[PDB]
Amino acid sequence: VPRVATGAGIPTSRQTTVMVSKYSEKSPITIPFEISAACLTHLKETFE
Amino acid sequence: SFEAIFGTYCNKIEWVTFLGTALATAAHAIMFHDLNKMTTGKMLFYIQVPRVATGAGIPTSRQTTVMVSKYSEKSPITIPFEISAACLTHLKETFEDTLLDKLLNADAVNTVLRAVKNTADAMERGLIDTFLRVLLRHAPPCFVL
Amino acid sequence: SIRRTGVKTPASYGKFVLSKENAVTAIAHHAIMADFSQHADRIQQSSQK
Repeated sequence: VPRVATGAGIPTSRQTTVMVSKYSEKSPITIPFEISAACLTHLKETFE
Repeated sequence: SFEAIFGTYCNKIEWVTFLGTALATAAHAIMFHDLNKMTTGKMLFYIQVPRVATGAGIPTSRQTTVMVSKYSEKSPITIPFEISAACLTHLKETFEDTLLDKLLNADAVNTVLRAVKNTADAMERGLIDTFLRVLLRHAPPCFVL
Repeated sequence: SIRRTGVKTPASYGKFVLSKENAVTAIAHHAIMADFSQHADRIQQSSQK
C-alpha cells in the first residue's frame, strides 16, 4: 500500500502488508452422442 | 491433487516527488538547513501609495506610508516505519546459510530496503499533502474572494 | 466508431506443464507452485527477486 503520513498530531498509519489469494472456480462440459448398434455394425460388417 | 499456487505478483507502486507533481508551481520550494532554529519567517513589504488630491474645499488626504508584514506558518510532517526486531536480527544472526538462511537474510535486506524506500515516498507524498492543506487553509472560498 | 476489419488473435491454447522438479511437490505434500524450479534459484541467491 502507498505509504503516506502527515502533519502534527494527526494519527499516522503504520505501513500495511496486504496479501490476497484468488482462487479457481471450475466447470465441466460434456456432450453425449449416440451411435446405434446397427450403424455401429455396418462399419465392421462388410457384407457380400 | 494440487493446490496450484501461481505467481505472487508484486504491486510495484508509482513513485512521486513534490516537484514532479504540478503543485510545484504553487510553491517556491527552498532548502534551509538551520530552519528548525527559526520561529516566524516575516517578509516585510514596504508599499508606496498612489496619490491624488484635487479641488477646492475637498479634503486632501495626506500622503501615506504603508508597511505590512506577513508571517510564516509551520506544519511539519512525520511518518513512522516499523521494522521488526526479528527482521533486524538476520543481519547479525546469520546461521547455516544454505537451504534456510540465504532466503531470510536476503529477504530481510529487501524488507528493510523496501520500507526505507517506501518511507521516502511518504515524505514526498506527505509534502504533497500538507502543502495542499496549507493552500486549503489560506484560500478563502471563492464567493468571499 | 464501430469499424470491423480484423484483429490479430491467438489460435492455440497456452501451456502449463508440471516440471520433473514440480511433480514431486504434487506427490510429497500435494501442491504445485508455478515456477517452483525458478523460485528455488532465487533462494540460493537474493531471495525476493
